[PDB]
Amino acid sequence: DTPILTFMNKLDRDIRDPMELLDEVENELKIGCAPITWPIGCGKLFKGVYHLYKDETYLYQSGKGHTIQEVRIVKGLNNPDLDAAVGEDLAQQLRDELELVKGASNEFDKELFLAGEITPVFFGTALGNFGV
Amino acid sequence: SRVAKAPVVVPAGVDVKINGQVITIKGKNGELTRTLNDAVEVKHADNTLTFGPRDGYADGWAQAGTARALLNSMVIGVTEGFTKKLQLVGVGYRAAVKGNVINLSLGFSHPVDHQLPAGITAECPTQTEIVLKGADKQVIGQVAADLRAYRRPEPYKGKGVRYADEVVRTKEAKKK
Amino acid sequence: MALNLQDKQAIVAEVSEVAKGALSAVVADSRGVTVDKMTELRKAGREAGVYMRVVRNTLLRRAVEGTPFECLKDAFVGPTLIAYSMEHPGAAARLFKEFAKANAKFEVKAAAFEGELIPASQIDRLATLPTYEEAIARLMATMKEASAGKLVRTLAAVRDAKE
Amino acid sequence: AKKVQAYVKLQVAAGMANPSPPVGPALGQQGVNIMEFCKAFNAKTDSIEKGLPIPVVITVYADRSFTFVTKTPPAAVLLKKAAGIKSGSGKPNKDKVGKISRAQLQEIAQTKAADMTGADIEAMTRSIEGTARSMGLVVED
Amino acid sequence: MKVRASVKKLCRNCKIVKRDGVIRVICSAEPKHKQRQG
RNA sequence: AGCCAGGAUGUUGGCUUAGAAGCAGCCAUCAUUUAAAGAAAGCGUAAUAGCUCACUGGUCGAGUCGGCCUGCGCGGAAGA
Ligand SMILES: [Mg+2]
Ligand SMILES: [Mg+2]
Ligand SMILES: [Mg+2]
Ligand SMILES: [Mg+2]
Ligand SMILES: [Mg+2]
Ligand SMILES: [Mg+2]
Ligand SMILES: [Mg+2]
Ligand SMILES: [Mg+2]
Ligand SMILES: [Mg+2]
Ligand SMILES: [Mg+2]
Ligand SMILES: [Mg+2]
Repeated sequence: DTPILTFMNKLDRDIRDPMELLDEVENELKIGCAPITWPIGCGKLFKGVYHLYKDETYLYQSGKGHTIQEVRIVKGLNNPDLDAAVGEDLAQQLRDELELVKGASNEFDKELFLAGEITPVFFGTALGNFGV
Repeated sequence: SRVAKAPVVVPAGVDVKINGQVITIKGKNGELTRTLNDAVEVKHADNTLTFGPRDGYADGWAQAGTARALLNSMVIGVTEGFTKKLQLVGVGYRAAVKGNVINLSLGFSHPVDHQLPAGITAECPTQTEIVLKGADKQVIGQVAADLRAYRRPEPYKGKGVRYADEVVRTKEAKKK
Repeated sequence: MALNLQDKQAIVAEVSEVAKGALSAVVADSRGVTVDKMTELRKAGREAGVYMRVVRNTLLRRAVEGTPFECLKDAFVGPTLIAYSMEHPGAAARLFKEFAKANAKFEVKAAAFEGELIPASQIDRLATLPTYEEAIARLMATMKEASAGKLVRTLAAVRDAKE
Repeated sequence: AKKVQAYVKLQVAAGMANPSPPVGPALGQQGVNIMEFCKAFNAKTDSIEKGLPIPVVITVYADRSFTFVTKTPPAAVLLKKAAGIKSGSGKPNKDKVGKISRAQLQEIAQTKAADMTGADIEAMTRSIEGTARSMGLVVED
Repeated sequence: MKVRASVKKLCRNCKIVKRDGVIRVICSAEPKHKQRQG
């Protein structure tokens, strides 16, 4: 009955739909998904992750994987600086996906996590040292 | 011959302004449009346009049929307008439009920003579809070509800018 | 194929299927599948057989110039695409319904069933013929006369009269 | 009837149902369970007799297992138990090997009453006629 | 493409056109059938 | 010529067949379902394949097809 944290590695790479990634984790691993962060773009378009519970956006910088990059936050989820820093196009897809996410996922519950029934899912990149 | 010997029927609405060897058609939409001809003689009259050769020209007919078709597509040009549509394929692609200049992301180290020409506009109903209407058939066809060009469809996975009328062969890599 | 000779042939035969014919159905067939043949020929296994044909001969110029076997009002019955259905043996009944319930399942358009020969005229699918050898519809038709039409009105007050 | 959705046919004989070496992970890999291919089969297989080849549709949706509507066997294998040789062709038309007649193969064409494209009970005769000539069998009609 | 001195259509989807002063084969199915100098 | 349709069933044919259910294979190519449909054209399959071709119907509505005898041209054709 050991608890599981989930880390979605390799956001530097062109990946699958993180929605679909949640299905594969719930369906095939028989365990609930509770997103904590959410990727904004992937591959050449990875811009960072929006934290769902802190409501802010940590901005990914390319190739600082050897040390820890400068923590660069954009506060609001509708902050027009998220549009400026990420492009308003990608910024809306963040907003859209987040809508769908809330209707098909889970709030992180500490009790169910310790019971091994939901996993806190973090999206990141261990190579870029971002999300760790 | 044939296509040439066919009618053209100027739909009630188009101006049809035949000034010697210069035909200008305007209607509903479309900034007019006015091309030229040569060995073909065109004749208005009634509710149509007739196209025929012209003694002394062996180009005749052939030049006349292309006249027809052209002129033909010019009517319809300002009438119904003209089609388009391209879809992007492959993770991390997607297009924008933000005025009359389309912004493209295609896995280079830079966006592309292609700027639409005169009488032709386009929208991105989806991150991954460009639909561009216009009057000048000869021009949409171009801007399509020109766009698709930034990243023609590779024949292994299919990534790149397709039309929809696409066919994408796609084949397997050499055995091991 | 062949020329003028092959022409006449298909007709005289196809049109003798209208002269010596028990029945006649004209069905336009846009999007005609082979399942199509797999049907009127399946409904031929244990309910019909070779007593029926349906040669798509909207050759018109053929099937039509070749109805001097007397098939008037069929110039009107020569529009667009059609698949002539002609009967030789057996009753004229069942064959009609087959298409009636085929095309209504989608199975290609039915040309709104433009109607055909035997009575000789236009369009309006009726059900005269198929009600035969089911004369139990004349058993139920008598409506017991004195009794069934009785226990329905002479005896319907009580179950609906104590208001 | 519709068209395509899921169906195949790869067996050897009803004598040994749901084999492993002959087919195995090849008898079905799309929605068919390799072990569940010995329940709905023998429910009617062992119900009549085993021996003759029996292919069948594989109607598969997404509801766990699968449903196969069986029908008739190959009229070509009916020459190893009800005609002659254990084989078939081998040496086709280089010598008059086997020979059947009009008499035989009659009740063999009669069994397939729901599997014959010929309402004419007589026309559906020359159909299996070839099914006993695809190895070099003369006919003594 | 092939620059043979004899071009020849090979497949059934192979066309044969003259663009500029030069005969070419244009095959829609197979690109190995693409040809110039004919 | 386009464009609209269709292209099955005995028959998953048996077969030197590991497995072969039209197409590396063998030999066979016969008979039905019908307007046409080949155990046969193509892509290419773990094997089914999925999707498309000869051949027939529909639309359109006047020509269209390939050899022959001849005149004149094109490619083939790189050098200090
Ligand atoms: Mg990859
Ligand atoms: Mg004809
Ligand atoms: Mg050039
Ligand atoms: Mg034609
Ligand atoms: Mg076709
Ligand atoms: Mg096989
Ligand atoms: Mg074989
Ligand atoms: Mg094969
Ligand atoms: Mg015929
Ligand atoms: Mg043809
Ligand atoms: Mg010469």
